[PDB]
Amino acid sequence: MIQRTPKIQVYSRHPAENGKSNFLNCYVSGFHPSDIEVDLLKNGERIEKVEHSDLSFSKDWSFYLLYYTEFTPTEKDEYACRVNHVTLSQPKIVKWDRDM
Amino acid sequence: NYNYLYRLF
Amino acid sequence: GSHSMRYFSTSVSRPGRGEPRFIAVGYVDDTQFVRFDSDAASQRMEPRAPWIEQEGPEYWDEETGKVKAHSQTDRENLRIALRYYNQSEAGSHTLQMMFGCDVGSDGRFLRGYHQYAYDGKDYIALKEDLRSWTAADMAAQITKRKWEAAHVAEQQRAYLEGTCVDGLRRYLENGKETLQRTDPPKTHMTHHPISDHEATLRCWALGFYPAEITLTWQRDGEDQTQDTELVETRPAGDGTFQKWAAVVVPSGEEQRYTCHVQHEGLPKPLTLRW
Repeated sequence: MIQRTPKIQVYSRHPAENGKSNFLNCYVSGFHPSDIEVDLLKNGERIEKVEHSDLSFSKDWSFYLLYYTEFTPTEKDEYACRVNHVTLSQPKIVKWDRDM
Repeated sequence: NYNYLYRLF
Repeated sequence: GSHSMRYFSTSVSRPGRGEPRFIAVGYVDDTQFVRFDSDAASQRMEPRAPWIEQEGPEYWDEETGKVKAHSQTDRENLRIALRYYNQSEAGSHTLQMMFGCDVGSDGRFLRGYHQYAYDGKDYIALKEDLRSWTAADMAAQITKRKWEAAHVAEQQRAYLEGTCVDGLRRYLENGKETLQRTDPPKTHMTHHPISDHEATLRCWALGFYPAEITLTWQRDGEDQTQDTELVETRPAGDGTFQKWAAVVVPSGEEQRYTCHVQHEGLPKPLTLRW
Protein backbone atom coordinates (compact mmCIF):
# COMPACT_ATOMS: atom_id res chain seq x y z
CA MET A 1 0.00 0.00 0.00
CA ILE A 2 1.26 3.45 -1.00
CA GLN A 3 1.73 5.99 1.79
CA ARG A 4 3.18 9.46 1.20
CA THR A 5 3.81 12.06 3.89
CA PRO A 6 2.32 15.55 3.42
CA LYS A 7 4.36 18.51 2.37
CA ILE A 8 3.22 21.41 4.53
CA GLN A 9 3.25 25.14 3.78
CA VAL A 10 1.90 27.79 6.16
CA TYR A 11 1.62 31.31 4.77
CA SER A 12 -0.52 34.40 4.39
CA ARG A 13 -2.42 35.29 1.24
CA HIS A 14 -0.66 38.69 1.12
CA PRO A 15 2.64 39.78 2.72
CA ALA A 16 1.80 40.43 6.34
CA GLU A 17 1.25 43.95 7.67
CA ASN A 18 0.31 44.29 11.33
CA GLY A 19 -3.24 45.57 11.69
CA LYS A 20 -4.23 44.78 8.08
CA SER A 21 -6.78 42.04 7.36
CA ASN A 22 -5.42 38.99 5.57
CA PHE A 23 -5.85 35.23 5.21
CA LEU A 24 -3.81 32.53 6.94
CA ASN A 25 -3.30 29.44 4.76
CA CYS A 26 -2.05 25.92 5.43
CA TYR A 27 -1.53 24.05 2.16
CA VAL A 28 -0.94 20.29 2.44
CA SER A 29 0.05 18.41 -0.69
CA GLY A 30 1.60 15.20 -1.93
CA PHE A 31 0.04 12.91 0.66
CA HIS A 32 -1.66 9.51 0.65
CA PRO A 33 -4.05 8.29 1.99
CA SER A 34 -6.49 11.21 1.96
CA ASP A 35 -7.49 10.86 5.64
CA ILE A 36 -5.89 13.89 7.31
CA GLU A 37 -6.54 16.38 10.09
CA VAL A 38 -5.35 19.97 9.68
CA ASP A 39 -5.73 22.67 12.34
CA LEU A 40 -4.59 26.27 12.38
CA LEU A 41 -3.22 27.41 15.74
CA LYS A 42 -3.11 30.89 17.27
CA ASN A 43 -0.69 31.05 20.22
CA GLY A 44 -0.93 27.26 20.51
CA GLU A 45 -4.75 27.11 20.49
CA ARG A 46 -6.88 25.68 17.70
CA ILE A 47 -8.73 28.33 15.66
CA GLU A 48 -12.36 27.32 15.58
CA LYS A 49 -13.78 28.44 12.21
CA VAL A 50 -11.33 27.17 9.60
CA GLU A 51 -12.47 26.43 6.07
CA HIS A 52 -10.89 24.07 3.58
CA SER A 53 -11.00 23.35 -0.13
CA ASP A 54 -12.60 20.29 -1.69
CA LEU A 55 -10.38 17.22 -1.81
CA SER A 56 -8.48 16.99 -5.07
CA PHE A 57 -5.31 15.35 -6.31
CA SER A 58 -2.35 15.81 -8.65
CA LYS A 59 -1.13 13.88 -11.66
CA ASP A 60 0.75 11.38 -9.48
CA TRP A 61 -2.54 10.75 -7.57
CA SER A 62 -1.33 12.40 -4.33
CA PHE A 63 -3.88 14.58 -2.53
CA TYR A 64 -3.79 18.29 -1.73
CA LEU A 65 -5.96 20.53 0.45
CA LEU A 66 -5.98 24.20 1.41
CA TYR A 67 -7.10 25.16 4.93
CA TYR A 68 -7.62 28.85 5.51
CA THR A 69 -9.08 31.52 7.76
CA GLU A 70 -9.37 35.29 7.75
CA PHE A 71 -7.11 36.99 10.27
CA THR A 72 -5.35 40.22 11.19
CA PRO A 73 -1.71 39.74 12.14
CA THR A 74 -0.37 41.60 15.15
CA GLU A 75 3.15 41.90 16.49
CA LYS A 76 2.83 39.35 19.30
CA ASP A 77 0.44 36.72 17.90
CA GLU A 78 2.07 33.44 16.81
CA TYR A 79 0.44 31.24 14.17
CA ALA A 80 1.07 27.63 13.19
CA CYS A 81 -0.42 24.68 11.30
CA ARG A 82 -0.80 21.25 12.91
CA VAL A 83 -1.01 18.30 10.51
CA ASN A 84 -2.13 14.87 11.73
CA HIS A 85 -1.58 12.02 9.24
CA VAL A 86 -0.90 8.29 9.48
CA THR A 87 2.63 8.79 8.08
CA LEU A 88 3.45 11.11 11.05
CA SER A 89 4.23 9.41 14.36
CA GLN A 90 3.35 12.73 15.99
CA PRO A 91 1.41 15.66 14.48
CA LYS A 92 3.71 18.02 12.58
CA ILE A 93 3.49 21.63 13.75
CA VAL A 94 4.84 24.20 11.28
CA LYS A 95 5.14 27.78 12.50
CA TRP A 96 4.16 30.75 10.37
CA ASP A 97 7.24 32.64 9.16
CA ARG A 98 6.31 35.89 7.45
CA ASP A 99 8.95 35.11 4.76
CA MET A 100 8.49 31.24 4.70
CA ASN B 1 -20.10 18.22 -18.22
CA TYR B 2 -19.60 14.96 -16.35
CA ASN B 3 -19.62 11.56 -18.08
CA TYR B 4 -22.00 8.65 -17.48
CA LEU B 5 -19.88 6.02 -15.70
CA TYR B 6 -21.42 2.59 -15.22
CA ARG B 7 -18.69 0.13 -16.26
CA LEU B 8 -17.37 -2.26 -13.61
CA PHE B 9 -13.84 -3.68 -13.09
CA GLY C 1 -3.44 28.87 -25.74
CA SER C 2 -4.52 25.32 -24.96
CA HIS C 3 -6.97 24.43 -22.19
CA SER C 4 -8.00 21.43 -20.13
CA MET C 5 -11.06 20.13 -18.33
CA ARG C 6 -10.70 17.55 -15.60
CA TYR C 7 -12.90 15.77 -13.14
CA PHE C 8 -11.23 14.17 -10.12
CA SER C 9 -13.11 11.60 -8.04
CA THR C 10 -12.14 9.85 -4.79
CA SER C 11 -13.98 6.93 -3.14
CA VAL C 12 -12.74 5.82 0.29
CA SER C 13 -14.13 2.73 1.97
CA ARG C 14 -14.82 2.94 5.72
CA PRO C 15 -15.38 -0.58 7.09
CA GLY C 16 -17.77 -0.44 10.02
CA ARG C 17 -18.60 3.25 9.42
CA GLY C 18 -21.05 3.13 6.51
CA GLU C 19 -20.78 3.14 2.75
CA PRO C 20 -17.64 4.64 1.15
CA ARG C 21 -17.30 8.39 1.02
CA PHE C 22 -17.24 9.75 -2.54
CA ILE C 23 -15.96 13.19 -3.51
CA ALA C 24 -15.71 14.64 -7.01
CA VAL C 25 -14.45 18.00 -8.23
CA GLY C 26 -14.35 19.66 -11.64
CA TYR C 27 -11.63 21.97 -12.96
CA VAL C 28 -11.19 24.09 -16.04
CA ASP C 29 -7.42 24.65 -16.29
CA ASP C 30 -6.42 25.65 -12.71
CA THR C 31 -9.92 26.85 -11.71
CA GLN C 32 -12.31 24.62 -9.78
CA PHE C 33 -15.97 24.99 -10.80
CA VAL C 34 -18.05 22.12 -9.33
CA ARG C 35 -17.98 19.68 -6.45
CA PHE C 36 -19.98 16.75 -5.12
CA ASP C 37 -19.66 15.22 -1.63
CA SER C 38 -21.61 12.06 -0.89
CA ASP C 39 -21.58 12.85 2.85
CA ALA C 40 -22.98 16.35 2.35
CA ALA C 41 -26.64 17.02 3.07
CA SER C 42 -27.63 18.41 -0.36
CA GLN C 43 -26.75 15.33 -2.48
CA ARG C 44 -26.36 17.79 -5.40
CA MET C 45 -23.58 18.79 -7.74
CA GLU C 46 -22.72 22.26 -6.46
CA PRO C 47 -21.20 25.35 -8.13
CA ARG C 48 -17.75 26.48 -7.02
CA ALA C 49 -17.11 29.26 -9.58
CA PRO C 50 -19.19 32.38 -10.31
CA TRP C 51 -19.47 31.67 -14.05
CA ILE C 52 -21.02 28.20 -13.68
CA GLU C 53 -23.98 29.67 -11.77
CA GLN C 54 -25.40 30.80 -15.14
CA GLU C 55 -26.18 27.18 -16.02
CA GLY C 56 -29.88 26.39 -15.77
CA PRO C 57 -31.80 23.93 -13.61
CA GLU C 58 -31.62 21.09 -16.13
CA TYR C 59 -27.81 21.32 -15.99
CA TRP C 60 -27.69 20.87 -12.22
CA ASP C 61 -30.25 18.03 -12.27
CA GLU C 62 -28.40 16.20 -15.02
CA GLU C 63 -24.90 16.72 -13.59
CA THR C 64 -26.17 15.63 -10.17
CA GLY C 65 -27.59 12.48 -11.74
CA LYS C 66 -24.29 11.66 -13.44
CA VAL C 67 -22.08 12.18 -10.42
CA LYS C 68 -24.41 10.11 -8.20
CA ALA C 69 -24.25 7.25 -10.72
CA HIS C 70 -20.45 7.46 -10.65
CA SER C 71 -20.46 7.25 -6.85
CA GLN C 72 -22.45 4.00 -7.02
CA THR C 73 -20.22 2.57 -9.76
CA ASP C 74 -16.99 3.15 -7.88
CA ARG C 75 -18.60 1.87 -4.68
CA GLU C 76 -18.96 -1.43 -6.55
CA ASN C 77 -15.51 -1.15 -8.08
CA LEU C 78 -13.99 -0.97 -4.57
CA ARG C 79 -15.54 -4.34 -3.72
CA ILE C 80 -14.28 -5.86 -6.99
CA ALA C 81 -10.75 -4.52 -6.47
CA LEU C 82 -10.89 -5.94 -2.96
CA ARG C 83 -11.56 -9.37 -4.45
CA TYR C 84 -8.99 -9.10 -7.28
CA TYR C 85 -6.25 -8.23 -4.76
CA ASN C 86 -7.43 -10.79 -2.15
CA GLN C 87 -7.82 -8.22 0.62
CA SER C 88 -9.93 -8.31 3.77
CA GLU C 89 -13.13 -6.37 4.37
CA ALA C 90 -11.54 -4.88 7.52
CA GLY C 91 -9.33 -2.25 5.89
CA SER C 92 -9.99 1.12 4.31
CA HIS C 93 -9.10 1.52 0.63
CA THR C 94 -9.03 4.30 -1.96
CA LEU C 95 -10.19 4.38 -5.57
CA GLN C 96 -9.43 7.49 -7.58
CA MET C 97 -10.61 8.38 -11.08
CA MET C 98 -9.56 11.17 -13.40
CA PHE C 99 -11.15 11.92 -16.77
CA GLY C 100 -11.48 14.83 -19.18
CA CYS C 101 -9.87 16.41 -22.20
CA ASP C 102 -7.31 18.86 -23.57
CA VAL C 103 -8.19 21.29 -26.38
CA GLY C 104 -5.88 23.45 -28.46
CA SER C 105 -5.99 27.19 -29.01
CA ASP C 106 -8.03 26.06 -32.02
CA GLY C 107 -10.66 24.81 -29.61
CA ARG C 108 -10.35 21.33 -31.13
CA PHE C 109 -9.69 18.02 -29.43
CA LEU C 110 -6.09 17.24 -28.48
CA ARG C 111 -6.21 14.48 -25.84
CA GLY C 112 -8.67 12.58 -23.68
CA TYR C 113 -8.21 10.90 -20.32
CA HIS C 114 -10.02 8.13 -18.43
CA GLN C 115 -7.88 6.55 -15.70
CA TYR C 116 -8.05 4.95 -12.27
CA ALA C 117 -5.78 4.49 -9.26
CA TYR C 118 -6.24 1.95 -6.46
CA ASP C 119 -4.71 2.71 -3.05
CA GLY C 120 -2.60 5.49 -4.57
CA LYS C 121 -1.06 3.53 -7.45
CA ASP C 122 -2.03 3.27 -11.13
CA TYR C 123 -4.74 0.69 -11.79
CA ILE C 124 -5.92 1.07 -15.42
CA ALA C 125 -5.68 3.99 -17.83
CA LEU C 126 -7.01 4.72 -21.32
CA LYS C 127 -4.14 5.20 -23.72
CA GLU C 128 -3.86 8.17 -26.05
CA ASP C 129 -5.19 6.19 -29.04
CA LEU C 130 -8.52 5.92 -27.10
CA ARG C 131 -8.65 2.28 -28.26
CA SER C 132 -6.54 0.37 -25.70
CA TRP C 133 -5.72 0.29 -22.00
CA THR C 134 -2.58 0.29 -19.86
CA ALA C 135 -2.98 -1.96 -16.82
CA ALA C 136 -0.59 -1.67 -13.91
CA ASP C 137 -0.49 -5.22 -12.48
CA MET C 138 -2.14 -8.62 -12.84
CA ALA C 139 -5.30 -7.52 -11.04
CA ALA C 140 -5.86 -4.65 -13.46
CA GLN C 141 -5.15 -6.99 -16.39
CA ILE C 142 -8.38 -8.78 -15.44
CA THR C 143 -10.31 -5.54 -15.99
CA LYS C 144 -8.27 -4.79 -19.12
CA ARG C 145 -9.29 -8.06 -20.78
CA LYS C 146 -12.92 -7.58 -19.81
CA TRP C 147 -12.99 -3.97 -21.04
CA GLU C 148 -11.29 -4.88 -24.35
CA ALA C 149 -13.86 -7.60 -25.01
CA ALA C 150 -16.67 -5.18 -24.23
CA HIS C 151 -15.21 -2.27 -26.26
CA VAL C 152 -15.40 0.07 -23.28
CA ALA C 153 -12.83 2.45 -24.81
CA GLU C 154 -14.76 2.95 -28.05
CA GLN C 155 -17.92 3.73 -26.11
CA GLN C 156 -16.09 6.55 -24.27
CA ARG C 157 -15.06 8.37 -27.43
CA ALA C 158 -18.30 10.31 -27.91
CA TYR C 159 -17.88 11.82 -24.45
CA LEU C 160 -14.14 12.47 -24.70
CA GLU C 161 -14.14 14.00 -28.19
CA GLY C 162 -17.66 15.44 -28.13
CA THR C 163 -19.33 16.32 -24.83
CA CYS C 164 -16.06 17.09 -23.07
CA VAL C 165 -14.75 19.34 -25.84
CA ASP C 166 -18.12 21.05 -26.24
CA GLY C 167 -18.61 21.63 -22.52
CA LEU C 168 -15.07 22.98 -22.15
CA ARG C 169 -15.63 25.36 -25.07
CA ARG C 170 -18.84 26.63 -23.46
CA TYR C 171 -17.18 27.18 -20.06
CA LEU C 172 -14.25 29.05 -21.61
CA GLU C 173 -16.74 31.39 -23.26
CA ASN C 174 -19.08 31.85 -20.27
CA GLY C 175 -16.15 32.34 -17.88
CA LYS C 176 -14.02 34.28 -20.36
CA GLU C 177 -13.17 37.11 -17.93
CA THR C 178 -11.76 34.56 -15.45
CA LEU C 179 -10.58 31.57 -17.48
CA GLN C 180 -9.00 33.36 -20.45
CA ARG C 181 -7.08 36.02 -18.67
CA THR C 182 -3.46 35.86 -17.68
CA ASP C 183 -2.25 37.41 -14.44
CA PRO C 184 1.53 37.84 -14.53
CA PRO C 185 3.51 37.26 -11.34
CA LYS C 186 4.27 40.16 -9.07
CA THR C 187 7.88 39.48 -8.07
CA HIS C 188 10.19 40.56 -5.28
CA MET C 189 13.17 39.27 -3.37
CA THR C 190 14.14 38.99 0.26
CA HIS C 191 17.57 38.81 1.84
CA HIS C 192 18.37 37.29 5.25
CA PRO C 193 21.86 36.75 6.71
CA ILE C 194 22.11 33.33 8.34
CA SER C 195 25.69 33.80 9.62
CA ASP C 196 28.43 36.27 9.00
CA HIS C 197 29.47 33.88 6.21
CA GLU C 198 26.21 33.28 4.34
CA ALA C 199 22.79 34.74 3.56
CA THR C 200 19.54 33.50 2.07
CA LEU C 201 18.16 35.07 -1.10
CA ARG C 202 14.52 34.25 -1.79
CA CYS C 203 12.86 34.98 -5.13
CA TRP C 204 9.07 35.39 -4.86
CA ALA C 205 6.32 35.16 -7.49
CA LEU C 206 2.86 36.21 -6.30
CA GLY C 207 -0.62 36.67 -7.72
CA PHE C 208 -0.20 34.74 -10.94
CA TYR C 209 -2.58 32.66 -13.10
CA PRO C 210 -2.41 30.03 -14.53
CA ALA C 211 -0.38 27.99 -12.07
CA GLU C 212 2.40 26.94 -14.44
CA ILE C 213 5.61 28.89 -13.73
CA THR C 214 9.39 28.44 -13.70
CA LEU C 215 11.67 30.06 -11.11
CA THR C 216 15.36 29.33 -11.47
CA TRP C 217 18.48 30.71 -9.79
CA GLN C 218 21.71 31.24 -11.76
CA ARG C 219 25.18 32.03 -10.41
CA ASP C 220 27.32 33.94 -12.91
CA GLY C 221 24.93 32.65 -15.59
CA GLU C 222 25.07 28.96 -14.53
CA ASP C 223 21.88 27.25 -13.35
CA GLN C 224 22.00 26.39 -9.64
CA THR C 225 19.76 23.33 -9.87
CA GLN C 226 21.00 21.29 -6.92
CA ASP C 227 21.49 24.19 -4.46
CA THR C 228 18.06 25.80 -4.80
CA GLU C 229 15.20 25.29 -2.37
CA LEU C 230 12.00 25.30 -4.41
CA VAL C 231 8.55 25.05 -2.84
CA GLU C 232 5.56 23.57 -4.60
CA THR C 233 3.35 26.15 -6.29
CA ARG C 234 0.57 26.95 -3.87
CA PRO C 235 -2.86 28.60 -4.04
CA ALA C 236 -3.27 32.07 -2.60
CA GLY C 237 -6.97 31.33 -1.98
CA ASP C 238 -8.30 34.02 -4.36
CA GLY C 239 -7.80 32.02 -7.56
CA THR C 240 -4.14 33.04 -8.04
CA PHE C 241 -0.95 31.16 -7.18
CA GLN C 242 2.35 31.66 -5.33
CA LYS C 243 5.83 30.23 -5.50
CA TRP C 244 9.30 30.97 -4.25
CA ALA C 245 12.86 29.77 -4.82
CA ALA C 246 15.72 30.33 -2.39
CA VAL C 247 19.47 29.95 -2.41
CA VAL C 248 22.10 30.31 0.33
CA VAL C 249 24.93 32.49 -0.92
CA PRO C 250 28.30 33.61 0.50
CA SER C 251 27.95 37.01 2.14
CA GLY C 252 29.09 39.77 -0.19
CA GLU C 253 28.47 37.67 -3.33
CA GLU C 254 24.73 38.34 -3.71
CA GLN C 255 25.34 40.24 -6.92
CA ARG C 256 26.49 37.16 -8.85
CA TYR C 257 23.07 35.52 -8.43
CA THR C 258 20.05 36.12 -10.65
CA CYS C 259 16.53 34.77 -10.37
CA HIS C 260 14.76 34.06 -13.67
CA VAL C 261 10.95 33.95 -13.83
CA GLN C 262 9.00 32.55 -16.80
CA HIS C 263 5.21 32.68 -17.00
CA GLU C 264 2.71 32.92 -19.85
CA GLY C 265 1.64 36.38 -18.66
CA LEU C 266 5.09 37.84 -19.11
CA PRO C 267 5.87 39.15 -22.60
CA LYS C 268 9.49 38.95 -21.41
CA PRO C 269 11.08 36.54 -18.92
CA LEU C 270 12.20 38.49 -15.87
CA THR C 271 15.66 38.63 -14.33
CA LEU C 272 15.80 39.79 -10.70
CA ARG C 273 19.02 40.66 -8.88
CA TRP C 274 19.52 41.81 -5.31
